[PDB]
Amino acid sequence: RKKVLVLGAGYAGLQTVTKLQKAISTEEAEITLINKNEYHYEATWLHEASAGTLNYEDVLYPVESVLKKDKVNFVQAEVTKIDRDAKKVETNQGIYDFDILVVALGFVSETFGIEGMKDHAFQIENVITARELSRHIEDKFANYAASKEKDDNDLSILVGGAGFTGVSFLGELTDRIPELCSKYGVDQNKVKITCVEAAPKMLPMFSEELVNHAVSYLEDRGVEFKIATPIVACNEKGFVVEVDGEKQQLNAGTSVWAAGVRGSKLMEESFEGVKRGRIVTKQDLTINGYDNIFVIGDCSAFIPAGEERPLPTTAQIAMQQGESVAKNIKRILNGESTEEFEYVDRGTVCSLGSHDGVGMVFGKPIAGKKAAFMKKVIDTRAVFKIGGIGLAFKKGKF
Ligand SMILES: Cc1cc2nc3c(=O)[nH]c(=O)nc-3n(C[C@H](O)[C@H](O)[C@H](O)COP(=O)(O)OP(=O)(O)OC[C@H]3O[C@@H](n4cnc5c(N)ncnc54)[C@H](O)[C@@H]3O)c2cc1C
Repeated sequence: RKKVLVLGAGYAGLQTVTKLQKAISTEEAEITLINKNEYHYEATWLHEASAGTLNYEDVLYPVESVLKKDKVNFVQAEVTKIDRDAKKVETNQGIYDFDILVVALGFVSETFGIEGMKDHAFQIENVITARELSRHIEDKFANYAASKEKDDNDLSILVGGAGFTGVSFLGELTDRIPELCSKYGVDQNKVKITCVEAAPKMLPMFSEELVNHAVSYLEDRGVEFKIATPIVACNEKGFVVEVDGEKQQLNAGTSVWAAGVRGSKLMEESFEGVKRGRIVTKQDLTINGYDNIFVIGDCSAFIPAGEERPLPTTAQIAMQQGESVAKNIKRILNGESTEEFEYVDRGTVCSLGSHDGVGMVFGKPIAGKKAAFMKKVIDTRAVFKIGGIGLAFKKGKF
């Protein structure tokens, strides 16, 4: 009975387990799933939980509810060390041995060595960061309303990055901010929402026509964009940016970083050839020198056969990688060879509030209500693909 140890119960990790548990026999292998929290959270919905347009409990479900418990041991613990050669994983709740390992430990914020960006800004990482940020935003409207002398800077919000995560967040803020203005007695004209992006283009994965749609939607709803503008620091007051190479202080009571992510810090400590918590895997999703270790999700850099650059970090690729790993573990267990991973680009949608969005679905571009609808299908399909129709019914977007 070989030991299959899965690290992380995210999109990649939990998908590997819920597929594998259907395939193997109790005599074939023993599965162990280690996760920090008792729940699985929908990281792709953290823009809503962070803005406060959704209750945090709606973006998560208990891990054990989708497990076949005669085949999987759920361990709630934090992975502290991974010994690739000794075949051991240390946690705050004990050491666990392995025959096969699946590293699916996800991502964390990456601030590109920008001084004060982790300390003085709120990140978009998990349910705990989301809860802290939505409460902070509302507390700023509440404290503003409470003060006799009103500082309109308490209501100024800075968002670092105009990519997928940045735009999704701005979209939720445009639904939330009017509601808080009305509740706390504030005029919307006093609220300032500024998106700063160092790159020369916003949402670089989409057409100019789709980006023009996103920009017009957010600009009409009070967002100002400062693109191709580097963020050289973050302090108590807000961000320090360069404009024509001249440092300028931008003030804001809330500074949110959404411009970069990296794989788990455990990656550099545990494996060789790691660049910002990502490891370039072999085509079957194993790592160089270890036919018994798989690294998937945001901890991986899968370069497709014909190409040179790795595919981007997404929950879509993560889930597809987990389905691959589950089949290849069964093949390994039965003395068979592994098959290569082939990513199927079904397209995606960046939300723009509750009733809008920009995306590519079936290879054709989509916007507005059709995008909002398809975003609910993609989000509900991801609950379905891990836990089935009942969980999709209970926790989906329909
Ligand atoms: C707001 C937002 C919107 C996004 N929208 C999209 C979208 O529309 N489509 C899309 O495809 N992608 C989207 N993404 C990207 C997507 O969320 C990630 O690529 C995805 O989360 C990667 O899944 P994963 O399994 O690798 O990691 P994760 O989702 O990060 O899960 C890792 C799990 O491991 C646990 N863990 C981490 N470290 C430890 C440790 N040391 N010990 C134990 N447990 C640990 C975590 O608690 C978590 O349960 C978005 C991301 C964000 C933040």
